[PDB]
Amino acid sequence: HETAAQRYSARLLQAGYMADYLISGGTGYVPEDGLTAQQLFASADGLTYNDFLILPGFIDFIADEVDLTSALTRKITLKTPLISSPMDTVTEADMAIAMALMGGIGFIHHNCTPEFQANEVRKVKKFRDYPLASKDSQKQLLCGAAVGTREDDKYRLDLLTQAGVDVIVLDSSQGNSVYQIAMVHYIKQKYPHLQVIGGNVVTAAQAKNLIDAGVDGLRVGMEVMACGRPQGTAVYKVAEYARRFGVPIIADGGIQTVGHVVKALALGASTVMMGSLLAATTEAPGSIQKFVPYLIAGIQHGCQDIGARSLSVLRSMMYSGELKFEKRTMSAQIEGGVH
Amino acid sequence: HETAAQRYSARLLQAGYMADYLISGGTGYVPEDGLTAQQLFASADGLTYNDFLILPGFIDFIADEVDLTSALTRKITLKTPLISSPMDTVTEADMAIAMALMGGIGFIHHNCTPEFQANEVRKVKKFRDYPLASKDSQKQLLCGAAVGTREDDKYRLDLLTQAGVDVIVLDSSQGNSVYQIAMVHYIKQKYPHLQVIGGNVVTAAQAKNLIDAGVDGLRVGMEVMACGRPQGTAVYKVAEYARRFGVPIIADGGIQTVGHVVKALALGASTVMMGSLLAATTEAPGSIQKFVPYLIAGIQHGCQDIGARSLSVLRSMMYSGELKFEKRTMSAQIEGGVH
Amino acid sequence: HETAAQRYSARLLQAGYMADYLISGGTGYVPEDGLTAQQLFASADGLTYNDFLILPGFIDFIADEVDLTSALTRKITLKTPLISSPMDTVTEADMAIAMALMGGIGFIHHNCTPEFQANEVRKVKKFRDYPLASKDSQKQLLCGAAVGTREDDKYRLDLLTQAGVDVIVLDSSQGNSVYQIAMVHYIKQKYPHLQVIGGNVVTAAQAKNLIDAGVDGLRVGMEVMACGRPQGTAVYKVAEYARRFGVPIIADGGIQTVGHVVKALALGASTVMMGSLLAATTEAPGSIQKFVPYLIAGIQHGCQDIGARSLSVLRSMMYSGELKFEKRTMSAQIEGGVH
Amino acid sequence: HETAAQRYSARLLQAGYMADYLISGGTGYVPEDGLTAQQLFASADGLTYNDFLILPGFIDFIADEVDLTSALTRKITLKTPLISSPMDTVTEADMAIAMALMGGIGFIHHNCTPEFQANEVRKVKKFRDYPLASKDSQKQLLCGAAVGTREDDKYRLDLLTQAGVDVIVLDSSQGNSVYQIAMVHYIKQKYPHLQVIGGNVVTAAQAKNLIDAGVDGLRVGMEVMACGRPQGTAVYKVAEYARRFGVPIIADGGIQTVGHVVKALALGASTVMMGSLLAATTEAPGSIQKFVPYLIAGIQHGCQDIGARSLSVLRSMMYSGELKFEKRTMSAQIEGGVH
Amino acid sequence: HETAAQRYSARLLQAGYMADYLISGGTGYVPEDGLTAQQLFASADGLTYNDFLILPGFIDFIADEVDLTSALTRKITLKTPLISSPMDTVTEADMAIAMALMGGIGFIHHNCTPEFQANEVRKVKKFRDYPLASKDSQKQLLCGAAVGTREDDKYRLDLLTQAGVDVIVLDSSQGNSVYQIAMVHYIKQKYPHLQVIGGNVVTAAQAKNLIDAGVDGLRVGMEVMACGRPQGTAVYKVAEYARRFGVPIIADGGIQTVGHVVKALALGASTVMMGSLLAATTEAPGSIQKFVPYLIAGIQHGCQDIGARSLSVLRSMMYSGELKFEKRTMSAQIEGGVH
Amino acid sequence: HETAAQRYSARLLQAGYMADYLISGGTGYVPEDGLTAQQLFASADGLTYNDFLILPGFIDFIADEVDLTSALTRKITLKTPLISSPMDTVTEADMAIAMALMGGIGFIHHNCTPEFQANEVRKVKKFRDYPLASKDSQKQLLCGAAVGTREDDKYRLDLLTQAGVDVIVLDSSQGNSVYQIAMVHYIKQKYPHLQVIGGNVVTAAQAKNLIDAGVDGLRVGMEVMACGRPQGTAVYKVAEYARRFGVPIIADGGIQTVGHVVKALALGASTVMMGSLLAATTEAPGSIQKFVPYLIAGIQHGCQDIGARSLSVLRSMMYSGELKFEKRTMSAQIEGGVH
Repeated sequence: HETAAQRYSARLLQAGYMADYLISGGTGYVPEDGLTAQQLFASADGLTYNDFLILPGFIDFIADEVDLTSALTRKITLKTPLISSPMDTVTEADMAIAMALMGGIGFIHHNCTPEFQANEVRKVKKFRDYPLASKDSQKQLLCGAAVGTREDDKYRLDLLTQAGVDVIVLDSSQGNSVYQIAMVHYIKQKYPHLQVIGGNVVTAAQAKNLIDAGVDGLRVGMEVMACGRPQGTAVYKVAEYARRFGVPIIADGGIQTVGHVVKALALGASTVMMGSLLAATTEAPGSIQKFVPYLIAGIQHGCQDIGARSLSVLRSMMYSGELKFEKRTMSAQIEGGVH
Repeated sequence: HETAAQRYSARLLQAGYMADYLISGGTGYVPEDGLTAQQLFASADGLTYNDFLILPGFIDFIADEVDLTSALTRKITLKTPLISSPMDTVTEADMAIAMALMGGIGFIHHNCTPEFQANEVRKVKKFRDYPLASKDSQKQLLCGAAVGTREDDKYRLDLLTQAGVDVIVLDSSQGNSVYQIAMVHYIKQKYPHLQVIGGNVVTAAQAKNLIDAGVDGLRVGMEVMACGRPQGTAVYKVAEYARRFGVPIIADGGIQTVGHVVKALALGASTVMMGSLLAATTEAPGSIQKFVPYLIAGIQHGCQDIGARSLSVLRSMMYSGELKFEKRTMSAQIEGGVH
Repeated sequence: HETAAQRYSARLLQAGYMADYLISGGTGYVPEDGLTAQQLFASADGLTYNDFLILPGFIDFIADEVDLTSALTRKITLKTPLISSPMDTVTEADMAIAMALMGGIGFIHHNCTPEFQANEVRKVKKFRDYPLASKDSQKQLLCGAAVGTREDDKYRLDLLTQAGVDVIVLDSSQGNSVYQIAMVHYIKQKYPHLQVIGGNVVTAAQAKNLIDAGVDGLRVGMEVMACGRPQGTAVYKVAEYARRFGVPIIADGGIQTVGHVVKALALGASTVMMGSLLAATTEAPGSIQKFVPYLIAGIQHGCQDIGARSLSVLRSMMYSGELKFEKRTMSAQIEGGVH
Repeated sequence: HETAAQRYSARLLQAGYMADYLISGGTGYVPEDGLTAQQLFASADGLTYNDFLILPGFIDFIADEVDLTSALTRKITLKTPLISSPMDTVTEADMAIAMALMGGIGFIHHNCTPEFQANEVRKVKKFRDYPLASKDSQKQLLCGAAVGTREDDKYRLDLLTQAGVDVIVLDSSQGNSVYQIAMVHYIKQKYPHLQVIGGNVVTAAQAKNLIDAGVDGLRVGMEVMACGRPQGTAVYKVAEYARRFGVPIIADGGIQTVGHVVKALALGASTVMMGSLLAATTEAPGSIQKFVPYLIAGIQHGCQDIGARSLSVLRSMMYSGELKFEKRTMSAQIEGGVH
Repeated sequence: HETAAQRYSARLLQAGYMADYLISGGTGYVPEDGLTAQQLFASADGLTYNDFLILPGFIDFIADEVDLTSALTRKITLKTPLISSPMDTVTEADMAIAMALMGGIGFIHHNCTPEFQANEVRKVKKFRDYPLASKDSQKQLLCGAAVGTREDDKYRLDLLTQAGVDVIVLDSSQGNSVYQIAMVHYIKQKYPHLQVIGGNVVTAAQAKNLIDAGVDGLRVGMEVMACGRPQGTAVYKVAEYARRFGVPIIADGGIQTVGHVVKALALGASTVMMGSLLAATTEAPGSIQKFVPYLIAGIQHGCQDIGARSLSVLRSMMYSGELKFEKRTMSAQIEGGVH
Repeated sequence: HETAAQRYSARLLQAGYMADYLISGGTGYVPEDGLTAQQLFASADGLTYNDFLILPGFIDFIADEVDLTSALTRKITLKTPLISSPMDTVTEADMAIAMALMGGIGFIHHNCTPEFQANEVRKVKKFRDYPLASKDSQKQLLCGAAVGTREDDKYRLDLLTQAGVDVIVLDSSQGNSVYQIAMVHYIKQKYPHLQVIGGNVVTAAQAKNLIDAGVDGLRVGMEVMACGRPQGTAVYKVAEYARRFGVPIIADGGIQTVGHVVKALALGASTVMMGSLLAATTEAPGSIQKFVPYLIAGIQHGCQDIGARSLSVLRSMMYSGELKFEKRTMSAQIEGGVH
């Protein structure tokens, strides 16, 4: 990507404003200020999205020009980073249709008899004011489904395959298990065309065992539980590990505002799974058709303030140390407003 | 114990999925992530159970298979890590019977005349769904008693011995005293069969003076006081010291949820003393027969998410640096939910 | 400036109270205590004004003697460090007149048609019990105006120039942009007499691109948002960078009490922009004639307790390491009272 | 003082419980645990009494045996460390009498015409069930007075001297001034028998200039203010400096509970100034004859749990690194209860 | 592997020397002492083999029992970790025969015409008092060859293949190049049975680009060059990275004593390349038949003092933090003798 | 510049070896290893060229393709980074001619009468197998001269100007003085075409006062003087400061090997001043015509091992954190050979 110094110096040639080029080429000096993402997380304290800010960059573009295309899996790409969660309160076929037309995807839930989930998937597949639409090679909408890791889910998975599903999410609170790895190996052997998203993970050790099982995406996220992780740290650690293998990450939970979506995206999650913010809308079992454009314009203004032309540019600035972060103690969270 | 890498690589031989064994045997690489318990407490800030999480491991077993057996003293072992506190609001003979039948123990309180405590102990000793029962070599239920460190407690201790008590807890807010050490020396000389649990302690220096007096367990825990400690740090520091001598630790207080029971256990307590969660049940001066199965099933799901087959396996993963921890800033405690 | 040791030892000659002068001249020993401003901000945690205290110095002067003169820009200086913000709820001509008579300045807002702003500026320009008054070389009051970075603002800027405006603030939430830099270059070329204040900035990289565009002052300050900074850290970092070039800084927002005004001043802001504390007074679209003397007397008592004779002396003690700071954990913020 | 290892090992000879003496003499091995007071304050964060705990020691004595004698100045010593503050709401002659009879002292306030303060002082001076009574060489009660640092206070000081006052407190919010140093020099020249307590101070630099002026004690303590300090850090820093010169410290403010009194004493204050806890009692313009015995019994239980036989022993354990401290994060303050 | 605590506690059952097992299973306490390999290299200073010592362990076995088997590549394993370097001064066919019979391997040099190297390889391939012999599946000796990364080396590689070579080393001072990656891709495509060892590398970034090109081993090593690395740091950093992919490391250069062989092996090299210690022997263009038994017996006494039964056990103790290290300042190297 | 990841991934498209591009653009993962130049010098220890190594990169080009063009001043650029020092033992006109023909420059010494230096300058100015030749706008060779900061040097400077000198070096051991700043102001006012190189400096404060005087280059460098600096730290600190203003730096002294030239160049010196290595050659008062090509091929092989296509690309990789460094402890300096 073109760094802020390169973009500034290149556009300073557009009016009447040597040896500097011979000193260090395009790396034409910026004052050192703020932490890199590596320096922010190189400490014992686990961070949530409220504990840090992204520092503003250099703006050379209109916010409506910001590209939001992102990877869901190794083979599937969306035009918008927004996914509707596989919750029974959220995603059935009308919600999955709404999401796919907008350029996201929905994962249909599995608090269903197996034929009912297959019917809702079939209904999404058989469905010019939607430019961004999530469509397959046959121009049908993209559909996700949820599956458990019990034995009877091997039958549910066949019906979802006959319904023409594009991507499966393995639904578990702790995805790093013999049961889920046995399921990923089964799906890859029996359905070699089908994309699988692994479990829930919060550490790079969990992501390793699932990436080694041949999974294509990962879902990051985890009062009385004793296990878990702070969600900003979990998204950053799992994404930094999985990025070594070209596996995309889904940030799931801890998301309440546009600011949390821009932070999750900036930390390496390629897509964000809206859990409840969608619930309580016209489609769930406002209107999506009216509310996702609001989120999308929010993400584009966020990327514009950061000075990133694209979400892949944003993640490339984060891993290279160009994007800078600051930690907020509680009084700094209070003076912005959070609680 | 078999580490997560050893368990993963061993079970990966059960399907069709060299040189790696010659490079480093069974320790076949896990990504570095999270703090060890030594690294978590190697800082000035004292921690309570709310200030940290245990990071999830690798699951290769059913939660109902998890072994909860633990040491109360050098010679007494329970099938469940749960104890009823020696509070007058909590533990008389019917509470101690219900605890022992469930595979815990109760310590009968001493805010009563010496003959009344001896009568309640006699009642426990003389007493279908009970596989786990805490019984002595004569098949009678195990009973604990509380005793003070005044001179007249030397008479109370005789009556508790004639009633056939199995273990004594010396009940004091600051157990590191000439008065308590004189009492432990007296109990050991006069009753060489009787097991003693020392005081309250929160530092390894206090633990030394009582382990040197010949005590068989320690109780860990401590506005008008000025001195004390954060309970997560106190349990770890005293348990790491007492583990050098094979002395078990009881974690007492700061416990409110199943998550705090799993954390106290993971930090090196052998047993947890339910203080008030038992109060306001049918057995106290809900039902113990139904509530401690709920705690037990909760502890077993906690150990399953951690990837530990047993509580002694769990403590062995903690002292070896395999079990990993993350610190939570207040915002991260809030986004999980605590207050 | 004369350090506390130099002033103490000088005044100790005024009553009957060698070789120490030969040991180290006038720097005659003070105990080490507190952090320097560099040591306070040399950490990952971003601070607001609630997170720190200034430590008290040596008092050798009356508070009513403290000099409050400060720079607004490279060429404009005020007798009071206080500015009324360019908000539609705050600053029209009667507010700007009251501010200028009191020895501050007002920036008239621009949520109005270009002729209305030019009329309110003309009204300020055409207007012995005001010693402090902010006047130009023709003895007319000083007036500020706000302007955006759209193309049609090039016409508004002409009408504000015909009205005789003294300084322009470029009004943007993120001032580091091609659009704002193009505007500063336009103002400098077309109106070489006109002073310009740049945008909003919170990092030294932003301040660099605007100082390089030729700006005469900077405005520091920034839930949906994801971008931002803690205001104490932002004022310090941007002022430390701009101070290398002789460019003054305006602290804008995070200001609520006289204590926050003295802290913002002590960290390198040369002027503070009262945003809402002025709103809900007789001048806005109490009385400014009575309230800003209360602020002024409060700032003078603050500088007296700190032991600084002047605000330029105060900033010179801060950059030299003589002025000392202490960080407050939340409990210490509660010990003073803040929420 | 005899350390915990010396006390333990010596008392272990009193029942049937070489080479160790030849290895390390009287040092007997104690496990490393907790911070020293020097290590606790070796960080940027200023601490209140709520931010830390003292760790419990070894007990070999009854709490009723704990000695509370302490220095008020270089020449005056009390049998109890409690002082009534020089507030108009708190200390007139009947309050000062009750305090002196209980073994503290009262400082009479100066929101008085000079003759009225002199009359209340005269009334205290002219006044076996009080063993601890604070009396002078003529067996009259000790009385303190407050004085300001204006010119007309030189007349007030004469009347307080003719009334027979024992000790003067110079009443100012920022004691490190030419005005206060000129007053201390005047009192020492004109009344060479009279003991003076200096100002308010919170740094060792302020303490130096007043100790150099010839003051006999210091008062430590300090929303419109901007400058000040966290009270636990202020008491430790000023007491560590003043200890070098044999000057005692009064801790003033931040005191609410018996626990804050034991912490302020343990951090090196010689005396604590009860500010409002005395207000709203029968003596102020409960009963002091009943309330300060409750404070005294509380301080003695605090020292007993700490294992210190005397307040001078408590301070010697703190400066030698034997007394240990732990920092409380907010969640640990919550689990003990503070807000 | 069985840790020192597990082996000690297991063998303590073999003579007459509970609850400890319930406290932490087999991890029955060892004092903390020395750095882990991760903690040794977690610092800015790069180390040679002289700058550190391995700390001694627990001995439960005879040195003659220590297993020295190790991986050369993903598919080739030797019974001795010793290799003769591809230097013109060292390795022709009689040196390669002596090495292979002893259970090492020799790499024949390439500072000769292609037919001469092919003839020396053919001579090795056509050749019970050698138990350890390095033989292929047809019972011929194993032979290595060196090849460059020029175009004409594609012809040399064919003649070495017709001579029946088992493993190729790509000979370059800086192996991370388009030229070497193009060569590895060519060898893999044209000779899919042939094992390749990559270049020289000293950083994990170089190791990545060659492991991604499909290489089967790596060579680690690098007065007037400006590029390079300290060899102890280079062996550890590249081995920790390559261990993630099951790729073995050859340590090349800086090896002068048996102590340096045991250190290189302990830091994660699978094999060590004797460079000059073999030169000036009967085999080079002493006797290899007598000198490599001296090295082998020295490596076995080194592993015995470390307490490792095998070299794969040794590397597993290093990556798990059971093996401990200490750094040496120059005076500590002098008191052992190194110069 | 194209980073190693961008160059590797771009050339991996040139044979048959998506979604990774959507994760983070072109910055497609490299392992973390080695210090950045900022991290190397962010410690108290001052370094010379022997104390560190540059870690090797990725090679995609031939060494003979490496561009050595560099800035001498703001307006003068050489085709080779080599300068002959202004020493009487080194640089008179035949040495300055030899240097300029090779594409460096010589600075003629001034331990001679003003007319002799002017004659040697005139001789250089009046003078196709030299492609790299350093020539002016009139195709005459470039010549430097040395001048002092005494008053009579104002006459020497006129004769050097009439002789047609291109660049002046102000020759002083400590360049930060009123005498040198007065001289730079004089040269700029009287000869506005003439380029000046400032003194000697080793700190950014010295470089500031000379860069503010209007100097165009700087000379970095400084047995029993007690002032000075380690030359690696001095070159890095002065170059990092002067790079903010586009002022080139000359590394002078500490240079003995081609490895020291590549290190000085990599740390931000744009040119290196060969001091003695040139002395003892045919031109001084081997042959330059034969010895600088050797140095040039050495610098090109150094840049090739580093993976930098140009010296401006090399400095760009250094300031961006792509170029990595390791610190050699003294025994690692012995492992390579240095003494």
